[PDB]
Amino acid sequence: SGMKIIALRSSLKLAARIAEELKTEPVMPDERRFPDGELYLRYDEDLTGHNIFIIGNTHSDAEVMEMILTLSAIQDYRTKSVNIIAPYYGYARQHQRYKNGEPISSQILTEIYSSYSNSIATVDIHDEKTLSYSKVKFSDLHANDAIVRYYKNVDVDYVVSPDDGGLARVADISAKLGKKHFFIEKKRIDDRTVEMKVPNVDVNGKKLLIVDDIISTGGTIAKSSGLLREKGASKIYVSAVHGLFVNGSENKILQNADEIHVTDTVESKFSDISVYQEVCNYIRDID
Amino acid sequence: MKIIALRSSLKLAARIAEELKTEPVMPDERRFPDGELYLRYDEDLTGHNIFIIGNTHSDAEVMEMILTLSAIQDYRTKSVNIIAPYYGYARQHQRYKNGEPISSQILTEIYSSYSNSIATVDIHDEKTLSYSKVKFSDLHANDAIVRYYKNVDVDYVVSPDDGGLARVADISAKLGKKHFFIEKKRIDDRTVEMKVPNVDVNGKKLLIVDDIISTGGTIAKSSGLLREKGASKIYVSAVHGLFVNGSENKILQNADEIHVTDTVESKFSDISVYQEVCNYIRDID
Ligand SMILES: Nc1ncnc2c1ncn2[C@@H]1O[C@H](COP(=O)(O)OP(=O)(O)O)[C@@H](O)[C@H]1O
Ligand SMILES: Nc1ncnc2c1ncn2[C@@H]1O[C@H](COP(=O)(O)OP(=O)(O)O)[C@@H](O)[C@H]1O
Ligand SMILES: [Mg+2]
Ligand SMILES: [Mg+2]
Repeated sequence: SGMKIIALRSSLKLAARIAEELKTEPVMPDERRFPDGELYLRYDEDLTGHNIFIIGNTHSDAEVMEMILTLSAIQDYRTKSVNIIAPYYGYARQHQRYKNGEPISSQILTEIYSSYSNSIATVDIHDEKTLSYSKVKFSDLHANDAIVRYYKNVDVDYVVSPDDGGLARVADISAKLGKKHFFIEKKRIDDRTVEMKVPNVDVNGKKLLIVDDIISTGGTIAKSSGLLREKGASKIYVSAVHGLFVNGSENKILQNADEIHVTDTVESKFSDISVYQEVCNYIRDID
Repeated sequence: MKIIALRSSLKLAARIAEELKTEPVMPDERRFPDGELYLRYDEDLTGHNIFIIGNTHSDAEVMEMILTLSAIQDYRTKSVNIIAPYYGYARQHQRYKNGEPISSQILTEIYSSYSNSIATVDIHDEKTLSYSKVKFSDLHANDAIVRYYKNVDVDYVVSPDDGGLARVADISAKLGKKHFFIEKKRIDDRTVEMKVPNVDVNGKKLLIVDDIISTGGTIAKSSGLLREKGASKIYVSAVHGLFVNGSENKILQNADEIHVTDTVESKFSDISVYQEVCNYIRDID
């Protein structure tokens, strides 16, 4: 049952929490950039005979290179298995072609990762279609219980999804909190703009928890937050699994919301909700 | 045929397209707000032999190549052929220590999974060709370097290391000149040690040729030792001129002129390899 938890640069915080829970020490590569900007890494730890769990996100160019080179480096050891855990899975928003001649980015990248591993897992992937681009079992873990635990003793009247894709998540979270829920219809206009239709639910004087998978520009949370505030909401909590927080996102959100709490899949000052338990449960099931 | 020009290779790709009597294709390209890469090919690639021209050494170059390999799947093409004038990660072609990646191996496996052929110019070590599932050709800049220097007054062609000896033996012979090589030991990313053979270069004009200039450490050290030995003039050439910060200065302190190819575009790209690449393409279609 020997396991090694590899912590890539993007995921030191979550990887450390996972390793601690599992009573093991995180393995980090010796790593640097050559002068020409190529990536170097090395695993001095003897990975022979162990189930290997590589923890790293896959959205930035550097994250991808670190994952790919890690997948080569560990071939130097006769490992028992190689299991990719990408807490935030990059390119999950480009899961099909929207115009002729576009890449299906999550397809080619998933095919690559699955060619070099025995399993892949992520937390709350943007669209499940991508899971079906993998030749190995690609598991979609869920932050639901961690979010419930954070809000167990927080006063909330409704849990709200900003889109129809998030209906199941919020039905589950509200169920577990003994609260009501509804979802908003969303249409994305461009990288930074969305349009919404909010159902005729009376939220006057009500405390709301909005939950989504990703916060990038904050356009989605900002729009839902603003429209709900217009409707008289008294307090709005915002949570998302993956907090990227680019392009003045924090300000856009807090213009109409009160607090932001995301998980540690992407490490930021808002990472108050750890998904370590969910990832450990998965690891124990494999190891 | 369709010639696709990735961002790293616009100049060489244009010269290639011109020679092959076609107009180059460039993707619409942008970064999403979260830094993810977007690209799109609007030109109908259906039924054509596709030649993707782009280097493969920086993170973005690799991502542009991988995403292009997905994007062109939207068209029913006749063939897909990668031409990476400078092939990234060719210096990590084996494991020097336990637990290192064979970077050139996994990347080559990836590229050869989505193409019918790969080519590069003067790969750093030929072992990497064997990592490919498909025909992987190694093109050569030798004749283009010879053409450039054919009427230049040179006494010796010099290789800074054992690896570049075959190249300089070929270039010198073609130029009717003598040659020798220096033995080199790399100390770290920026430092090498060399032993120059007992060759009389006092008042001699020298052409140093290597495959890659990165930091310029290798050229600087060789140039300096040869200058100490009385060399009167030193030309520096390389196939792939990366010239990372400081390299230009380090080299010009001991050398008189730098001339590299257009595999990597810079102000020193005076020697083009478009002919060699076009010759290769014509064999493919
Ligand atoms: N990382 C990204 N950031 C923003 N938009 C992206 C990203 N990747 C792909 N897209 C684009 O998002 C659009 C699809 O979004 P859509 O499914 O309409 O809304 P949602 O954002 O709810 O998934 C497509 O035009 C696609 O190219
Ligand atoms: N892009 C790169 N830049 C610098 N050094 C690299 C690069 N890729 C690999 N290396 C390292 O170069 C070393 C091998 O160099 P070596 O073959 O001894 O000398 P050289 O290649 O400079 O003639 C190995 O330690 C390898 O890790
Ligand atoms: Mg979508
Ligand atoms: Mg070498």
